[PDB]
Amino acid sequence: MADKTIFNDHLNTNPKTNLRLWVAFQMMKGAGWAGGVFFGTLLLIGFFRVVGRMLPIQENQAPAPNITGA
Repeated sequence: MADKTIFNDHLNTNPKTNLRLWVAFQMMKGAGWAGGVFFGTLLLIGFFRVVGRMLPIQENQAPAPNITGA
């Protein structure tokens, strides 16, 4: 059912702007939440752990002696 913030596209009520503007509402915001929180973290750890897993090993000749802590 439509009624809240109802718009008008062509000649019908607004079945597109309704869901489409709602899907975009979280797609744009909701996408910046987990994207940066979840991915921003995964890339922060997965990237920090991989760099400290195949570089300080030879470059530092040490296995776990060196970690992220950044």
